[PDB]
Amino acid sequence: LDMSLNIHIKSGQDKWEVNVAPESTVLQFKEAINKANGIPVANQRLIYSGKILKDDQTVESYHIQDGHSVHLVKSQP
Repeated sequence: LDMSLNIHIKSGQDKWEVNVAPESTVLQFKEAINKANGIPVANQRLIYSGKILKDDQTVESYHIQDGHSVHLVKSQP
């Protein structure tokens, strides 16, 4: 079976939930976030463990675990 991570996305008072494969790139993670909240991929800055997530790295590479949270900051592309 495919593995999956349930990740909470936080921005101020707002929170959304997505479900993504560990092997997915951050670009595909942002696409899942866009489906959940409508914020364009180009405008998403994601932060986990104090680090901005890079589009060509995987979710797993940042050691994001099932049920953790990632911070979203709307930013200019």
